[PDB]
Amino acid sequence: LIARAVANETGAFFFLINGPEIMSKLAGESESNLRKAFEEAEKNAPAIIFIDELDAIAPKREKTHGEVERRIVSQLLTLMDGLKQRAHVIVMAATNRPNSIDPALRRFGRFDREVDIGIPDATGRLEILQIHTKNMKLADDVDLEQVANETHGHVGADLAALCSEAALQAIRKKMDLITIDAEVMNSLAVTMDDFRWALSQSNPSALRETVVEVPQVTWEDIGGLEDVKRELQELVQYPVEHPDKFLKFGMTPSKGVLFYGPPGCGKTLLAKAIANECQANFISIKGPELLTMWFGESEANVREIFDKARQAAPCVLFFDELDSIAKARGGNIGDGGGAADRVINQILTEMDGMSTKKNVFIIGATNRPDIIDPAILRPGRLDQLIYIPLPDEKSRVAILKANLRKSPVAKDVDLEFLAKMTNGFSGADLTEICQRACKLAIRESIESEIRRERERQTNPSEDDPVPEIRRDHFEEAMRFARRSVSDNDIRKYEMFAQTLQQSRGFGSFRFP
Amino acid sequence: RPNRLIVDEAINEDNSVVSLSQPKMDELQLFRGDTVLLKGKKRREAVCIVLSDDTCSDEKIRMNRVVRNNLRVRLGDVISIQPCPDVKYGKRIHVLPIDDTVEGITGNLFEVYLKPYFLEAYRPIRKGDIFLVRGGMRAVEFKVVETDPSPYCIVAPDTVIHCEGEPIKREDEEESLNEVGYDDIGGCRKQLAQIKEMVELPLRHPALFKAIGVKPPRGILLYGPPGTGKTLIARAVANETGAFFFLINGPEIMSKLAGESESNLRKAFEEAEKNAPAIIFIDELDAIAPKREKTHGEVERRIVSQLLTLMDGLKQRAHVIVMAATNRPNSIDPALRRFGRFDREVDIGIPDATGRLEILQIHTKNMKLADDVDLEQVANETHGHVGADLAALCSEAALQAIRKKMDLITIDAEVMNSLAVTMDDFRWALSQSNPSALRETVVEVPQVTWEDIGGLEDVKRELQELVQYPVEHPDKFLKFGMTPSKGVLFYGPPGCGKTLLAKAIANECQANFISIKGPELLTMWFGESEANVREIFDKARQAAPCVLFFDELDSIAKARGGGGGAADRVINQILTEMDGMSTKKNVFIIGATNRPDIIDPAILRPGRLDQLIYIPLPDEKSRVAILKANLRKSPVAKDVDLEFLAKMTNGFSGADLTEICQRACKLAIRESIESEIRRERERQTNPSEDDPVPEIRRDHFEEAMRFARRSVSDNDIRKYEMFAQTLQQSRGFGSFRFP
Repeated sequence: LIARAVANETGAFFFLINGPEIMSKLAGESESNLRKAFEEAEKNAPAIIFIDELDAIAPKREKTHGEVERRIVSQLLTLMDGLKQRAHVIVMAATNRPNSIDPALRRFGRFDREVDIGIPDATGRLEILQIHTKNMKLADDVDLEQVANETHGHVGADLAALCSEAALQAIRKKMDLITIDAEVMNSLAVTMDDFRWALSQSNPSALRETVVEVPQVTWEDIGGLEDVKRELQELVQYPVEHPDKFLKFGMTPSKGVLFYGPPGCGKTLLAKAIANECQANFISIKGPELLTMWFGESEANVREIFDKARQAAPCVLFFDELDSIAKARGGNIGDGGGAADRVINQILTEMDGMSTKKNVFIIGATNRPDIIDPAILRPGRLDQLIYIPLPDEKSRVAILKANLRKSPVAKDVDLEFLAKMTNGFSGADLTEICQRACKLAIRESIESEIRRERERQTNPSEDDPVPEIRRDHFEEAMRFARRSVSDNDIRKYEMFAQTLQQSRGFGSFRFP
Repeated sequence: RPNRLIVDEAINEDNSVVSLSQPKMDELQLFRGDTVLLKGKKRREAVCIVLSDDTCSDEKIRMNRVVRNNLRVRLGDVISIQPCPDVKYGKRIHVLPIDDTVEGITGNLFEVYLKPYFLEAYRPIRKGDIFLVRGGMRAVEFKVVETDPSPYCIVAPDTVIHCEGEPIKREDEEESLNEVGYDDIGGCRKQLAQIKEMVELPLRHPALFKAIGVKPPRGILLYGPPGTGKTLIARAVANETGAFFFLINGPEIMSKLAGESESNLRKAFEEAEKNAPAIIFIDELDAIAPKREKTHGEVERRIVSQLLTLMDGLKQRAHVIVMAATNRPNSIDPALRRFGRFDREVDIGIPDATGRLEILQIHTKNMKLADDVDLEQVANETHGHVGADLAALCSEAALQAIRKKMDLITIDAEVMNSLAVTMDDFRWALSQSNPSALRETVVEVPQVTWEDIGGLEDVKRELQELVQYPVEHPDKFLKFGMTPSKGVLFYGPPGCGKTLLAKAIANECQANFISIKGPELLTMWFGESEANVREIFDKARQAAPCVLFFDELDSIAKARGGGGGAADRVINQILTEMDGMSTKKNVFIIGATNRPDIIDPAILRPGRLDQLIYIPLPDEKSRVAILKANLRKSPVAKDVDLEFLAKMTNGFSGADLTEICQRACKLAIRESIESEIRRERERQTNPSEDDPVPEIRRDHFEEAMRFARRSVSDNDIRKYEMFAQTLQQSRGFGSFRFP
């Protein structure tokens, strides 16, 4: 669609080469078809030759077993090289991944410009839904924003299928009741019922794909930590907002930072917030992914990750648990080996090879800064160490408000008081309290609905019993509230930070 | 016009019964037994008895395939329903067999087929109607070429029921009942409904879809173990929708010479194009287009590319749906699963006990089974049987009966009808079964209920809140803006009903239940096949709503010692799959572990098995319920006081109570066998009855309690209680009151 739209809007002649179609033809006929396509593009220049499923024609040389396949790949390379004489003919080609095709095609003069379409974000999904529902008559009930937010893992073909499924659900509903009359279609409409049913029946095709998008988190979602906000700004926003200042003062922007602190205190929230403030893409590498690379010895994939971060820049590449592999080896005492491991070694290799001009910022997070490999805290690496402590009262209030944003909460509740009485609670604990309150409210609502329906059953002869989460709901939820971070863990983190700070003497330094 | 009604699938198998929804006969003013002359296409009339039912929709009329065919209508069509009081009885009806259906049956065809039909059953018969009599083990079609009070008559004992020989030739516009239909398919009612909803609109209303201008389903990939009748499903869908059916056989295509295979594929797609709307079924798709790695020759890749090209070119073909059969989604080239290709998918899977019973009824439909057989018992005992396996089992039972008859003794139909299969034959066939899907993962709604495990009311409430509420009240969760919990972790002494609890909660929500035992996790760990975890979750995703149960999450931790950390490859993959699990899908993860201490902490984080539920040893009421459930299928003397037995079994796990019940049952069996041996020995020594032990007596339970052991020591209970108390003590802040 992108290639055809570009050709149509620029007025260029569009020629489509389907890889499977080329490979379907007998030996020699594939070469003839490729040559004829390129000749036709030459004749109608300016032209765009779009090769769909390029990996079908020219996969990795290992995947090309037959001699005719290699001959076809060589013919494609020859045509790409001969483009030099072919006046203003551009060849676009679709592929699943850059490594899916023969590397010889990615050389200069051949497919050298590359664009990663990737997966649409919530805004992108909303745009796609609006495009595919343009003709569709939709009831005022449907808000495509909610569908876009809920359609994670969809690519656009998935969204088109979802819209078609909703339309067909509506048509099925209105078909048994009733060449076909367009008045029925105008009357026909789709509601959130149809769209939610389609969402339930939809099978996203890009759930495994890495998410690369600007996070919707903001500094308000995590109050307090103003000093951490300032440090993150200086380390991410300034190099991208004011490269001129860094050039003038001749400083190299820091490549990354390492968050350390109690679990579930908002390190991920902080990384997403700083990515959002700079409107930079955010890539999250969770601890399970690092452990998957370590167990499977797939540390090569680390390179791919960084490529992704390089491809979508400026970026905040976030490693949720850098100590995950260290813990998996024992961590506190570990095995007989040292702190170095294959996956973290590859991370260091990629960080060293990162061009600072690309504005890709690495943020590591760890609840065990002691067991992190020291080689990653060196200059030119995650040199800065930032302590993310347990949220303070203002931070707790902000976290509670952020959690209770999609939940209708009675004005009677004093979130300020609740935050006041939750000293020592991590953000995870506050989220647990809010979820418990929502659980109690939902249970009360369902029980009241059951009682009402039973009353109707016993008496054939309506308002929401509980439309909001009430003061009593939170009071009950606080009974199950627990502090996941004990005072001993806080002491450990405070001792680590104090050890780091004590070495920072020489503060009584003054020029003469 | 009230007479307009939509044809629908029948429940009752009678060929002259049309069911109607309860609020509709009154509107049309019927009498639950009145003769109604339904009108269909081609100016076809069929007179039938109108029954009543609840499941039927107000505007829907349930019709069996025979009445549908003689009315020249299909499911979803519109027919005119109106009473036919002028249905007076008749004197002579000239029925005649169809040539095809009696091609090899010799006999009277009356007192065997036409007599049991119409006997004590006043079936209204219209001239030209074709009715099916399923007797012996054939299904004979009989066409009424003449009735004395034409066109409609009622068969009565005072009727000639005249018939002759010379079977007539089936006319062009007659769809032989031997053709596959939805009634010929069992064990995939859910998947069959999915496929029907997918393909009915594009096929039943092609031009309406074209003017519609919305994307139709192009490729439907039915996977599941072989023998589940996927070809049967496709053929039935094509027949019931009137769509042209073209069968492409993978091996047949690959057998042809290079180029001839391409020509065959192209010609198949062209033929489907011509006779649109059409269904192209590609049986054994993996044969044509396996994983590219499996494909070696140039011709193989060329034929795969040709198939992809045809699938992509479907866009210009008039309402042609391509269905393909495969063992697993990964068995075929990934390029086939792209959009514009086999993007729609259905997992037929192995049938469940209900599905197995449906299949057995379908395959024994013609069989003149003895009254002794209860197909429910066979369906319950045929675990691991695909539809093909059950067909083979029914065939083997019939062959056993035929062999016995031949030993007692082109063939007379009377003895064939007399020939009856008994539960002895079915059990013999079950012994010589060799099911083909014993190792396939079982995905079904468990039959366990909360009654099988009494007590644990708080655990019942938690499980309900965590599983039933999100699937039964999504609106509430949306309103309150809560994300349903992804899963829970049961912990407690072994054999205390954790599996029972998971199965019970799955049953209450009528959700599929997938059990992953500790040996499976250890197999993935030892073989380093943790990738299989993904497949498991995929399966669970395919069967949503589902309760994915991990019986021993600590199995790998135990296998490692219970020097490294708690992380391991298999549990790491479980974490990865759980994180990538969309909460919109109602897949609920339940983990069970006798050793919560050695469980990887990463699994207990929010967004994972965050809730920890302690399943203690059964209390007295739970013990009574466990004893009752264990002995449900065992004849137990009324003298036994299960309440007293539960009272005296404090500290016993559910496994211990099951052991006691099994010990008593085995003692009773031993006593029965010894008494029978003694009785036959006496008969031999004194040739010269009643069951010596018809039930498990109280003495048997008293003897069994001698060997009764407490599998869970007080120290283990202390450990679990200490764990629970450590969890609880952290949950302070109870004295929190808003100002």
